Amino acid sequence: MHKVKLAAITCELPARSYENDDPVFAAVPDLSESWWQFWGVNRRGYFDPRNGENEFSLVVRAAERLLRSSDTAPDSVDMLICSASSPIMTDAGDVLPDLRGRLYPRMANVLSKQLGLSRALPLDSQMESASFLLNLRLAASMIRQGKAEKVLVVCSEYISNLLDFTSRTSTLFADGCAVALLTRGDDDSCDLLASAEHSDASFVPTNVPIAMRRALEKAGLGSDDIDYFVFHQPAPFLVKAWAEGIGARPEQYQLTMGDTGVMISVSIPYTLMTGLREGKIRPGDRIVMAGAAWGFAAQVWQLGEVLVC
Amino acid sequence: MLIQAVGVNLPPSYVCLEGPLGGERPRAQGDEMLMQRLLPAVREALDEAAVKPEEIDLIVGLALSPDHLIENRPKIGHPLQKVLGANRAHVFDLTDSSLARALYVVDTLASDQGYRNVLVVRGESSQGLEVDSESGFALADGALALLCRPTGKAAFRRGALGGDPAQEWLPLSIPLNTDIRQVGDVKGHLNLPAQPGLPEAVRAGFTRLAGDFPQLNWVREEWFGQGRPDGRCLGPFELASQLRAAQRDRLDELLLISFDPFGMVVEGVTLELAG
Repeated sequence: MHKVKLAAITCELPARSYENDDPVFAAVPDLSESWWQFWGVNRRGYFDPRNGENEFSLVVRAAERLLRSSDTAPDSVDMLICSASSPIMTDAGDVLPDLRGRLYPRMANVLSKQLGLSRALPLDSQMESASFLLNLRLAASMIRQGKAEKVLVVCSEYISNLLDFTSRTSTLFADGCAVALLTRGDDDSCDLLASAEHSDASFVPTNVPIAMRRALEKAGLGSDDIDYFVFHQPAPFLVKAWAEGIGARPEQYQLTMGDTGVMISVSIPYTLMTGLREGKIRPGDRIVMAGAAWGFAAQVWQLGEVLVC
Repeated sequence: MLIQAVGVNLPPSYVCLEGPLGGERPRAQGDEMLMQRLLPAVREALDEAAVKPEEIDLIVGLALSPDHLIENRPKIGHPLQKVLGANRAHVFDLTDSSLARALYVVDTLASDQGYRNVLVVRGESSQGLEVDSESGFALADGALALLCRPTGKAAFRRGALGGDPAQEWLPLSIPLNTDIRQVGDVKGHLNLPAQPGLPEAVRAGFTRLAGDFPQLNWVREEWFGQGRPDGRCLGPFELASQLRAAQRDRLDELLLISFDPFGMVVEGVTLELAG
């Protein structure tokens, strides 16, 4: 009924980065050169709450920057969908100024009031590393069926305060946030062509290609018809296995965990932004975004001009 | 959104709390886990509709309880899929959303994806949450299972509470327990300030909101015991008995109205009901 336009996207990373030899990893045993090559991480960022960095403060900065750059009035936002892998949130801005560590509420209701989204329906979803894809699909359905004209999507990862820095797992994940705006695009070329999810903790390289294959099949396209690919960033060898599994060449996707780490639900949107800002992805390109939760999801997008801010 | 069948399973133990927001509500005991009640509630709904777990296209969960969900010391949608055998089902969670809002969003997504058998579940096992002893607010425990068929024509509205329009109702929050030292400690605390006019304000919101829709029979939630017989209320789980009473009356359409204590609003969604 309506076409879905991915209008703008932005990210906000922590100001402080940590090297693989940073003293914070002094208690981590059995680290090796092969370990860093295996996971492909060289440096990572952790929020510093003492300086005001948390899952909320940086989303406000990114959301306010995106709305200002995209010339979007706050009252014109019809829906706000937020995701956060951490069950703990820590800041509610001026809405609930006295509330600190909390299990509930989540972010959407508080964030909409902080930004003045007086007409926006708030929603908080959880699908782990696939949360960004889930939120884009929810937004797409609302826009497709004429139930919304502007949808603001948020993913915010503040996991560093839960990491056990006596374990090697603490060297893999990092903090970050991403904000994106989807709008009705009947007159423009951008639209969501198709999406797919498949089921079969799970490292099997084939499960993501299966989802990608179904999405292309639903859209009536093949891998050759796709211009660029955007994957989740669990490890270089998995991303490569996904690419080869679907026929994508090394020149048709990026590996971005090197400077950010594995940002769970933010790695995908961050990778999409990087490809756009670096000229890798350009107007008119048809791209595939794929990742895994236990679920696996893929989406085929016909992109127009996307505002990176 | 068509309601194919409804399953419900509540603990038999009721716990009474005094205060303006108090009442007598079901409460899980000891080391009871949510899945012990959610699973039979789901199986009940699947049997009524004659739907196999392999036929479930989507599972969406709603649960505030931070623990006592499954044996493994976590969202509810995935462990349910494992025990059901819904190997073809997709899973995600909508956290602190109301049921009405979740049914609207799911109805939009699922109809747009072409799914035919969607499972929306609501559950609580709040042993890990300290009640608000000042106001008497507590969550009702139990499990609700809604087996749905999406249509995309469900209407939705979000309305304010009643009472003085200049009055700012103080919302529910669940602060984290900052001193968790040993096994058995709560993970959080229920915080909903004592507001004696709030239970009536919510019911006044229901009435005002229903004006935004055609004149439909209701299935509504009751989170507070004030003015209720014996002070007993089942929170969102009140919907079960009302939905089955609507099926006996051969009703084809209904309005489901939820109360969201986090946003301090009421939310309604229109639904169809199978015979």
